[PDB]
Amino acid sequence: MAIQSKYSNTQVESLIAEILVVLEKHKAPTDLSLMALGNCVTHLLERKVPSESRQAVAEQFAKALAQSVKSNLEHHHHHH
Amino acid sequence: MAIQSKYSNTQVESLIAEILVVLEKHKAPTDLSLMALGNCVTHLLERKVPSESRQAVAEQFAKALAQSVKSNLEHHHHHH
Repeated sequence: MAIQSKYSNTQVESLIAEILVVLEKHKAPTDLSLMALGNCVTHLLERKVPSESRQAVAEQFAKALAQSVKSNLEHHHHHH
Repeated sequence: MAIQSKYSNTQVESLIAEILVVLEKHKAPTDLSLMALGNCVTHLLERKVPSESRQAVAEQFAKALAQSVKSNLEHHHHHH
């Protein structure tokens, strides 16, 4: 399809790569990185997102993350 | 004297702050910031966390994230 984006996938990916550079800048361990990133996610909720939407975004964010992991699982892409 | 610091307060603070500064510098819209954050958290899993554990870590993250939000919402504990 045709999706014109102000924030192109190149922009997004480079933004992600840049915050990864921040993590690697101090090469924080996964445990500590998950802590920092996790609080940064909630940070955006408590900052930009009003409480009623704060719930909705949290749930969809969870489904997004969970199904991203459930995507690389694949396992025959059926059940059997 | 019986105290154990899991991490350095100023360390964690500066870590979170640095990533926030990245979002600040580029001035990322809510959609872009959440998208970048989500993929970043997942990309950490794609590195040092096998899918076997990744499923549980994702759930652990979902637990922590949602409970952090609800910790602000639920201060009206009297329906009985």
